[PDB]
Amino acid sequence: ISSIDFTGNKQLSDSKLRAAMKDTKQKNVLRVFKASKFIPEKYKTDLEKVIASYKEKGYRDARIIYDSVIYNKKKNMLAIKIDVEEGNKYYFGNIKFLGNTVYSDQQLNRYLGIKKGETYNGVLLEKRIADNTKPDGEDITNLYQNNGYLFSKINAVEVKTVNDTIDFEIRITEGPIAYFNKIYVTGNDKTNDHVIYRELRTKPGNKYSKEELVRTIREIGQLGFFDPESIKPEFRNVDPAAGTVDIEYQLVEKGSSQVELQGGYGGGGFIGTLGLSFNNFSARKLFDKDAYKPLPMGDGQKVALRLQGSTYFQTYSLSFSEPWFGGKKPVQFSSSISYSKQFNYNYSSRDVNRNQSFNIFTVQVGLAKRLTVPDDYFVLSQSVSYQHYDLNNYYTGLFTFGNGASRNLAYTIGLSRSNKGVNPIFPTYGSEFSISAKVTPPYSLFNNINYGDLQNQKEYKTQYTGTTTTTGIDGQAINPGDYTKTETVNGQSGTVSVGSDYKSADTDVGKVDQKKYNWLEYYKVKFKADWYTKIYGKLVLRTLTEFGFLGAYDQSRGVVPFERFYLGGDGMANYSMDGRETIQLRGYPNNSLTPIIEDRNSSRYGQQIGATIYNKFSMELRYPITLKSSASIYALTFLEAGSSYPTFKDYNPFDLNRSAGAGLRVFMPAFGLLGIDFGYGFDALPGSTTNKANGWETHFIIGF
Amino acid sequence: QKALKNEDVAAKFEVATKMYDAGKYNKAIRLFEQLAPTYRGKPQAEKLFYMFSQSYYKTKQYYLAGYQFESFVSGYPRSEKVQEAAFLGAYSYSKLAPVYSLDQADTVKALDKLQAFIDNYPNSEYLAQANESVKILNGKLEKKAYENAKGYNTISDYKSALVAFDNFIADFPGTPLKEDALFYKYDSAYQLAINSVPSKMEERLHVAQTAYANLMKYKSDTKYKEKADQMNARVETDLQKFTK
Repeated sequence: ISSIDFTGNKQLSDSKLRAAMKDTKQKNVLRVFKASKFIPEKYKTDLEKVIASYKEKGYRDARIIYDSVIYNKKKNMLAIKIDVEEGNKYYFGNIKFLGNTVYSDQQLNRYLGIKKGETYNGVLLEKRIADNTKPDGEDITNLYQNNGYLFSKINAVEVKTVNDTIDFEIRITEGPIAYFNKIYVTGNDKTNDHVIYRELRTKPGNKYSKEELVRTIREIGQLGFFDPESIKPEFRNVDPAAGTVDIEYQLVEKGSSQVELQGGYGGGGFIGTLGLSFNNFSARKLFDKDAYKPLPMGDGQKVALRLQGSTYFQTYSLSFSEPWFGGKKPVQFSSSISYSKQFNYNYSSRDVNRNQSFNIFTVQVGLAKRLTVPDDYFVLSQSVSYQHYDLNNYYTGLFTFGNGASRNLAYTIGLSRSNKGVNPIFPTYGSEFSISAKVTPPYSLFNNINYGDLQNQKEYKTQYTGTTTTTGIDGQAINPGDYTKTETVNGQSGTVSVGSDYKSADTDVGKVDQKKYNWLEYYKVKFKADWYTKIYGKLVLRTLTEFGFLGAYDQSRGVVPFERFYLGGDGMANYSMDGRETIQLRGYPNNSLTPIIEDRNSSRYGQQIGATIYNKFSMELRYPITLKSSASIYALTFLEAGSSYPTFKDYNPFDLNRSAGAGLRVFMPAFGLLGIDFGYGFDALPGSTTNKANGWETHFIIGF
Repeated sequence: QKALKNEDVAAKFEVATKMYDAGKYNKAIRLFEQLAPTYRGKPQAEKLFYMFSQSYYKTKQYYLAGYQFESFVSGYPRSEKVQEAAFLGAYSYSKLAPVYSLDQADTVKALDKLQAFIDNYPNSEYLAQANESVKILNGKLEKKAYENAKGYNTISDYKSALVAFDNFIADFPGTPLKEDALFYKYDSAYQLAINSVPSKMEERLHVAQTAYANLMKYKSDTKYKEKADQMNARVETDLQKFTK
């Protein structure tokens, strides 16, 4: 409805003047003309916004005099006549502070952010004095009540008004300082009192700090035993004479059990998990009939039963975590026991062979400590792990002991620094540096076994334990319990006995490899570096520089066939699921760039062995899109390159199979971080007939 | 179970009484629930709504026992055994108090109810047991505060322990845990007075010195005499060096 009729707009231009009102617009060519019609309350609040914009430009004398509506009896629109008196420009002047002893005048003037000659804006002064909209803002009330001056009152008054300039005075009443004297918690019906008290940043004897109160509220909410909307401090026994404030945290319990569904699709298949976890277990009341109602409740110990799965492996795991070991220092203790069954699988060409399978039994114990003051934000994690590998018809890759077993005893030490500020879901700055080293005991230096000459011993050269003297390729029936050697003739193969001439026989590569890898000996190094930077106003660039290394103390023993790096696909797999490290590149199918045996004459060609050395570099640009609360949808682009190799003997870290793509992330309060990604792989999968390049791949990810 | 389907009130009361005498309190509970609004006011309503309570008490449904006993005492004010009902209700509510580490919001209610029973009818054979229950509940309340104060001497917040014990020795005046509080405040004072910056040593060493004098004044033959004496010797052998 054409309803402008602005009589008197000498300074405020018509365009932004109209734009000032949000709801009651006019007739135009927009989306059904912005639904322009008459709404009483919307019209009045729009008019108030007109006056507000006029004052924001710096006119307090602004007013509306004649607002009117005429309805067109012939053409059916409403014309609105608006009459505005503008007034005179106004300047801030001589903002003096009276009643300050703890802060000097210069500091308060710096904090207020108002200088001489700036146009009047009353909302600006009120916001800089007391920040109603945000509780964490940098206002003068917050600076006074963040050092323990709770009983402070600051009011703005006007003393002089001359030559269209204001004279402002701030009356500051300080009062006695504030000290915490009695802090207690009330409302814990199933969580013990010592769990809550040791994670509170408000402590008796300190001075009052509202910023400490907000932080401890957030910490209590993020603990996981209380609903974030129930924590409500209540200042009690506030005494303005002796300076004591007694705070009472009112808490309401929420729940312990929780089901997780981390994993993802993406052409390979479900690589996901399923976990039933109680976050409030108590291992000291496991034999208490009364307390055992949904399994014992109490301290903050977390016990989780997880089933991780895929089309080729099934892993059942039990985990127990104590976030405070010994009761004195925050040393998280994590223990885990898991059993996994996996089958042979060629990631480059989907194929599950169910007659070649092997099992893993793992027991792990670890302590993670927040090491104190070599700068904060550092975590040191140590762990001891024992793993048993039981093979079953596993003649694949570099394995030759298809029916044997392997043992793994490892100690892993890692340092992690995390600044990553400020929003936990969309960083603007910070860095995440993780360095980890896993070592097994150096068996080679101690035991008196020479692995270089292990193949020239009578105990490992085709003994022929078979007791039947049936026949041989050389026309001689093999004498039972005699050394043999394969000697092909014409087109068919065969074996011929040699008697007591083991010096010329065939080495049993299976037995030699079994002795080599009966107790795994190796060292592994991992390196991850995120370097969140800031460009423009919405662009966020993330770098993900990575490294990896696996080696053997005795080069004669060889790099261990287990615990190897596998590049390709998304990174939803872990080391808990299998003995694999599942490097992440989003332009190729899962784990498909792992090097293969490029020996055509070998009976196994496309089988994947693993990579010992890998480097990955990823640059990603992000736009917040709809960064809000209860929903954090945003978009991200990729440019990644990864290079892997099974032997660090002729490595060229200049191949770097490239991947480019873009996608989106969506986050929900309970659904978890969901995501859809698309990517094009510029390079060929290893061991493919035509070069070509892998096409677009869906990358649905969960975690419911 | 025959009376469960039948609707003869006299027969239901008879079978309920037989089970109550025989000790089948659980089924008696079901039958009395069947008759709970359906038998009120009718004769034999003093034996009714009273075995419904004691059956609860013997089957260990303590909250229901308290509710029914409070209803029985609020009703039938001239009952012959109103005193027994009041004491039993108070005691049944008292048995519901949680451990000292949880919210003692039911402990205060139990103490209020038992104090009410002690103020009204201030003479009986149940007065001693009620007093003992009041004492043990107050002990639970005291132990909560003592453990919350000691929870700072463990996580190594020594000053907070020092200002959280000084409002325990004065909030609960007569307590058997006062000796422990004094010792574990002297320990905090010492531990915060030896690992201290050179500029702030003497003041905290004097704060520890006054705590040692407090501990060995209240009880000369304290249970921690050896450990306290070694600590005092260290305090003196460090304060003597700074003496000018």
